[PDB]
Amino acid sequence: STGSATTTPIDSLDDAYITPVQIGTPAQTLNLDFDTGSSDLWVFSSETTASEVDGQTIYTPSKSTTAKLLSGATWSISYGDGSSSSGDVYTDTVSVGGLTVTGQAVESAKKVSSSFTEDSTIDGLLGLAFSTLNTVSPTQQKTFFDNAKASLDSPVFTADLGYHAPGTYNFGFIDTTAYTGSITYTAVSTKQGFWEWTSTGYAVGSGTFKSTSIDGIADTGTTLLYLPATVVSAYWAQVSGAKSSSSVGGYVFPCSATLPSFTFGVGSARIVIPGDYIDFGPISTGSSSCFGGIQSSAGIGINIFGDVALKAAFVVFNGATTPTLGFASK
Ligand SMILES: Fc1ccc(-c2cn3ccnc3nn2)cc1F
Ligand SMILES: Fc1ccc(-c2cn3ccnc3nn2)cc1F
Repeated sequence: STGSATTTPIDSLDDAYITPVQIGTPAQTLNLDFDTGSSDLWVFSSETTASEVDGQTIYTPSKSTTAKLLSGATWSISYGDGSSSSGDVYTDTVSVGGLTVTGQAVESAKKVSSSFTEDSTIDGLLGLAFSTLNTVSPTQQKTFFDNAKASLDSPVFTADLGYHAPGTYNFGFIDTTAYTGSITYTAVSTKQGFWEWTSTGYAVGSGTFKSTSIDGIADTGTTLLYLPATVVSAYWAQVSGAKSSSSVGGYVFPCSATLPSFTFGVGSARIVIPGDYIDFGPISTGSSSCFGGIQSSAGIGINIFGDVALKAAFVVFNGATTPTLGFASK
């Protein structure tokens, strides 16, 4: 089997991406944030604290004939950006782009943090990291991908995020028309439950490539590119007037700037992030100071190849017995 779903930026700056997901019988379609950095499928629901729902589409398990309460199961997750949610668990039929899993744990939110409430466009998350991170207690649950894997034509999914445009998540097959050149595969460590790999270095603009190991995770659920402070300082040094702002919370640059590209290494291959990909617009409405899409990972504790990096590539999440990552230009 296979699945293919379009993923769509939630706004004009690609601050996140949503992908429609069918849950229950009859189908309840919710727009979920596909997150290779977490491992919980959770949704706004009829159980969510009413004051914490503001525009989101909710899952109502009582209206699904295939929904079943997973007795005694609860979940609670906190994300790196400070956001959180918690609730109870159902199993139900979940379909993504034609690919169907029965008995998928659908984690129903009873509580969500303000950032989720204030995001009317995101109805929940669909985690695509390794199931070892799943927070359901007392019985850990499998991700959508884990459940689907055996049935897929190939135990893979691919992320093809668009720049200011829709893209695609595929399950079970590699669309050889969706990238240029070849896919370069690189080793993955699952020891922290992430799609963790080691980049072979970087370049700023037309600069020389710096060969250096950068361990990090491929995370569709993180918007920006977070890299070591050395690397990040070298990037923003090439932008006149760019500086790190403690008050804003990262590197900002004059909105009048033309940003240089940023290249990262995958083995001997190179993915080039165009400068435009690195502009996340005014820090506040009307400001001439813009927020940078490359930021320091110092204080996060891990380097994160988020959407800014991933959207420059066709990315293969190979869930074979020994997982790997593949990157191609496109
Ligand atoms: F510079 C940034 C711009 C947008 C986001 C951002 C992250 N999100 C996660 C779900 N919805 C989100 N919306 N926005 C983060 C940045 F650090
Ligand atoms: F602004 C931030 C953006 C991302 C993370 C963050 C940490 N993570 C650990 C594994 N997955 C993660 N995803 N995200 C933290 C931030 F403070």
